[PDB]
Amino acid sequence: GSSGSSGVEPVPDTHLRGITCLDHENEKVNMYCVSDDQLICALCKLVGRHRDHQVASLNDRFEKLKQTLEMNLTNLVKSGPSSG
Ligand SMILES: [Zn+2]
Ligand SMILES: [Zn+2]
Repeated sequence: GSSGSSGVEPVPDTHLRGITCLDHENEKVNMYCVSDDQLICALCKLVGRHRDHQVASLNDRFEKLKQTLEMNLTNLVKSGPSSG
């Protein structure tokens, strides 16, 4: 077998040069919900509460045509001792 350990790095202070989604601070809202009258992203319409909602696509020319599943990552995390 094998043994390995690791920690985690703090998210980089995102600049104000790119508006993201509320729930998802990574996906750039590329859609807009009519019923909810609120800008949403792909993840919001994919699995988000807007699963079967009526959104009005923005980008005329479909960009994301093909769709596949991305390999999921499995990591660990647990706080330990410390001093000052
Ligand atoms: Zn979203
Ligand atoms: Zn909605």
